Amino acid sequence: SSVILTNYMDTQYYGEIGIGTPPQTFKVVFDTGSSNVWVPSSKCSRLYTACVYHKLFDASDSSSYKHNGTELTLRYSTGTVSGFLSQDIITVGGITVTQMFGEVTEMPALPFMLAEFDGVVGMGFIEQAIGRVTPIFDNIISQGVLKEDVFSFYYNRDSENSQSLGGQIVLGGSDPQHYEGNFHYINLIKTGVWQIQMKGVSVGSSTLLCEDGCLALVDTGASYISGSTSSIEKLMEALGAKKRLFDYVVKCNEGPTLPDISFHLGGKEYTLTSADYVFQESYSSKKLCTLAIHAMDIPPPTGPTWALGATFIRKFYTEFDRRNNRIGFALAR
Ligand SMILES: CC(C)C[C@H](O)[C@H](O)[C@@H](C[C@H]1CC=CCC1)NC(=O)[C@H](Cc1csc(N)n1)NC(=O)[C@H](Cc1ccccc1)NS(=O)(=O)N1CCOCC1
Repeated sequence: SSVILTNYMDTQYYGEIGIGTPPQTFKVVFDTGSSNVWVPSSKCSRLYTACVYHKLFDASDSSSYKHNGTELTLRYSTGTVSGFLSQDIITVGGITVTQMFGEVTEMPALPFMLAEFDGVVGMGFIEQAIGRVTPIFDNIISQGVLKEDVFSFYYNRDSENSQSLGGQIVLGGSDPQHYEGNFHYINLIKTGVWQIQMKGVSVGSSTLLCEDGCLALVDTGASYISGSTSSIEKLMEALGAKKRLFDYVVKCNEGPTLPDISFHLGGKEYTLTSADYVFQESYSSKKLCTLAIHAMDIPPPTGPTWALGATFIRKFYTEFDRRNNRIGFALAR
């Protein structure tokens, strides 16, 4: 099965899922970085403006709903959400699955008022699941219908004409149509985490970063590529970038001349051109241009670690292999 994704300014890739009977529609981000499923709840206090601006699941309108009520809190790198568990059938690209998910009753204005989407569908392992809830992918696999025990991600560059798919997720395989050359895999380090060993990070003619090795979380739910504050501060000064709020910028006229950034993964340099990681929205020296890379200090046992998000995935088609506990990359097309 495939799920069509929408691309909002290269920073938000979301698809749709139906919940309940009849189906209640939601826009969600598919996050390989987490393992729970959640959407805003109709029981969410309207004092939270983000709940006023998003689709809300109403259990009282679903005849397939199954109550549970266990409270859970989901902590993500850029924000937190709180609520309770409920069970109901969920549709994902034609596949129907009974799923335990979180109904959110607390959703902070920042950052959710900036979300064009409603909720989240974690694509991570149960090991990372809060409340020890079974992940939606495991449940689909239990049906023993997917041809393969893997799922692929394709993130298109944002177009100006809404007739080009923003992105695509293939459940149970990959779409040859969106990648060329051969896949190149790297076995996962830790157990139950889409994280792999990174052999090095170079900025031009200097492997000035991650020498001696580091970790890399392949994160579909991340807009930018991220490293530890320390790593970023070093990379950024090597780029002549200045930190504004919590991200970096360069003088637009300087963006095109920025150097290549490479990530050594499983013996294979994955190179990002400046055109690949800078939002070139001008060429003026009188304007600032943002970089799709910022600091993100992820706590142990998963972090410290770099995180490869949409900036990276946009260039390299990614396949997440469950059976072989590995990740594969291939030139996107
Ligand atoms: C084990 C952990 C690391 C996994 C992590 O929890 C998970 O991958 C998901 C959760 C989910 C977080 C919320 C919903 C989708 C995914 N992802 C994140 O939290 C990421 C931050 C991150 C961690 S590592 C990396 N590289 N980037 N968060 C983002 O990329 C946000 C998404 C976003 C949130 C709200 C509105 C609009 C866009 N965009 S953003 O960074 O450019 N910016 C931030 C400030 O507000 C405005 C948007």
